[PDB]
Amino acid sequence: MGKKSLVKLTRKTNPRIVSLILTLKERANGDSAPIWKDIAKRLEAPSRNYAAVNISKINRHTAEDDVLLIPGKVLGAGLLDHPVTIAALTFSDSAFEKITEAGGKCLSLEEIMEANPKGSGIRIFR
Amino acid sequence: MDTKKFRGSRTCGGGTHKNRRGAGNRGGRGKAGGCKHHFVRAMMRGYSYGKHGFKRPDEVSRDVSIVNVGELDELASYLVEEGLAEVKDGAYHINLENLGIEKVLGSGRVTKNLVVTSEEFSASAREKIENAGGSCIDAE
RNA sequence: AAGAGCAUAAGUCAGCCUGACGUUAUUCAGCAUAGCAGUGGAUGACGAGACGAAAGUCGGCUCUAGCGAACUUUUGAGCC
RNA sequence: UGGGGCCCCGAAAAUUGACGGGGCUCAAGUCGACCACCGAUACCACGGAGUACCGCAAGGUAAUCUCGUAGGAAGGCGUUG
RNA sequence: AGCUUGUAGUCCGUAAGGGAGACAACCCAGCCCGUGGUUAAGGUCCCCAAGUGUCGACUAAGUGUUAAUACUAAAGGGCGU
RNA sequence: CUGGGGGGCACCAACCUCCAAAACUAAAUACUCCUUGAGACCGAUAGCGAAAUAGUAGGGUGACCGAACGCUGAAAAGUACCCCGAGAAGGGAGGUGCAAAGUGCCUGAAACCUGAUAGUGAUGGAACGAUACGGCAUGAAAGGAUCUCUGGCAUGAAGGAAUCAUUCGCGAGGAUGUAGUACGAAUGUCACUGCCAGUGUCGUAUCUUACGUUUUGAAGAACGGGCCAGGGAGUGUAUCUUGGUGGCAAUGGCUAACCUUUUAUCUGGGCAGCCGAAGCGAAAGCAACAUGUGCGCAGCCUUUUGGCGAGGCACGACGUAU
RNA sequence: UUAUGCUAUCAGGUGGAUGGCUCGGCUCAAGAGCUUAUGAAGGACGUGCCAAGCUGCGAUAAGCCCGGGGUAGGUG
Ligand SMILES: [Mg+2]
Ligand SMILES: [Mg+2]
Ligand SMILES: [Mg+2]
Ligand SMILES: [Mg+2]
Ligand SMILES: [Mg+2]
Ligand SMILES: [Mg+2]
Repeated sequence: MGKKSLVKLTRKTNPRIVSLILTLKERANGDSAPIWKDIAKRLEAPSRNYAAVNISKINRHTAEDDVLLIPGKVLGAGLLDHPVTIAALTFSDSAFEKITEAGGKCLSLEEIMEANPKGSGIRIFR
Repeated sequence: MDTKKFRGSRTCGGGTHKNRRGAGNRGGRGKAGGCKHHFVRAMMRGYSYGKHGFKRPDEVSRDVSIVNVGELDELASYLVEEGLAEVKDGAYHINLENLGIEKVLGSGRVTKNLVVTSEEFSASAREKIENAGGSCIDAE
């Protein structure tokens, strides 16, 4: 975290993003898992180019009972067939309803980082 | 431009003070210089000279709205939930003129039983609809 | 014109012919490197032919000059 | 008689005057060598500032970072409300 | 022709500081601030810091005492040395 | 009237639709001489030309052009009486007032002018200064007191002798040993002293031919400025394109005019409409993959070598035009 | 006592900057909106005890009469 990452952090305004970035770097140092450092560097990118993932893509690529990190927002467009865990930064209301009806979960990045200390089997999507 | 960035610069980011005189430092006013000295820029912008084709009157022409069979199939449960469609004896009876669509295309898959009534049907849309056991009615 | 090419020939003569064909895609130079019309020249593709036992050659005259956008009128085939 | 080094004649311009000047003759000139010393912000050492990149921070690396016009970019000072 | 028009390298333009009498572009050097040290180009009779230095010869004309250089005279002759 | 007109080239037919060549008609709207209210407005070279004896003084035959000028104090309490003077001038003394603020009188800068103080000065060379060392003058406050001055001791990086001896060289001198020694920026420590920092001016040594601009090139015999104060130059509407940060998100996003305004805010409505969602083609018209294959970054698993592998890249297949 | 001068600071003159104040200006919003032959707007001249300009007024001339409000001073 040289002056470069400090500048990219200073641009942000939403407090939750800043707290996430700092805590992710701390947890990455704690567990020696590069997953959290990767997610931090992704969240620290330009806000114009974040990820917006539709339900169809998750249905296309994942399988039964996977765990998913989406540094962006999950949008509801398509049909979800099987249970999935999608810990993402934000959900739209239709996406939340579809994932709940399918039988999955919609837990934020804080909950996933607290529950799993190491990300032993997490799949990053974009 | 950032005026405070240039307090003490004199030229204010223009080079010599002999630039920024008027319209002759831009090559003319407007899109002026069509093909003498701005021809390459004229071709790259999308302002090439010429007239090509004709137009029909807007009285007679129409612009049809479209919906693919995949889209119509996927959101069928929501359609019957909103009371738009109908579910007598299982097969969905969906009428396209209440939604506001005048033609059904054929991109996508169809698995549910659909009884679709509308004005127009591409050949592949009809083929896909009837390969799933459904029926299509030319709504008149 | 100037330069380059050519000998069982790219030259001279005879026989038979009209490829001096319709349509179409790239790449090169004009315009090194490094944007820029139209337009030309090299490979090809589809459809028809000429000569020749066949292989092959033929998209004019051995290669590099002989030419011009938009708008407008006229002409050709079929359509909107 | 031929081949070389230095010098002389050939050689006259306009305000008074230009080896930088004084001056200099086994030289304070020319030719071939040599020794010692002087002389920069260059190079060496020490301390300090800034910058680039990395690191959670502490901090770490820089012989391979520190000139600058047209010009691009980043952070700050001031005036009135 | 310090002329005009090309080309390769490097410079001035936009380049401090040291030395050339002064010198846009010639030689050393590409430069954050302070202190000590040793050198480069160039110099060491006085102006002016450091040699009236060493060895072997030449010049008698104040010739010369002027790296490059837009700033420095030729053919010819001399029983001058 | 068994009539007439229209339906974006003329005529024919069907169908749809209307009755000109006469006339009137409130409300919703536009504007500001004028009245009221409000202000991220200007604050006396600004704001209207005019803080109005301002369209005035003044200028032009005329059409017409057109300035400068605000401020005593709480209260005039607006300087009694005396001397000088030709004096209804003015000066001195003496009063009023917290304070002369003494009449165009709040504060009272610079240019410019008069006097005084410090430095220097009638043998002397110039971009008016920077750096180091000295003379003279000052150094009350806001700056120092292990601070200023002078010395002793300990450690000391790069560098590093003198002197003497041996030896080499025609010689100027070199090499070895004395010696990486004595010293050496600085870092600590113990006594000693009352100055130092700073400011003005003059002298000595090195360096520098002002500043902006046009120029390949500026100290120029190229242009601009006598000096001082104040004023003085990237702004708004519409539209297109692209970044940093956000809201919502294919069951898409946003409303416009307007209504509720209870004074311009604000809360709640407002689905007309615009962009996105399907393209190709002049047009008629026709109308696509909701993953078939491979390479593989990040990340994860693992025998640390391989495996899975979102996004990325390369194919294959399909819609339409020719 | 070095004259004529040069540099810096101080005291005074001239001048009117800066600061503070401001019955003025400007912009927006809400209202209101015709008048004159029964002689208008505009102009010339006059009008005050001491009165030149502006303002008001018209030989009844900084003005006259009536009704209401207001109350002890008035003479732009
Ligand atoms: Mg610049
Ligand atoms: Mg350079
Ligand atoms: Mg120099
Ligand atoms: Mg004014
Ligand atoms: Mg220039
Ligand atoms: Mg000013």
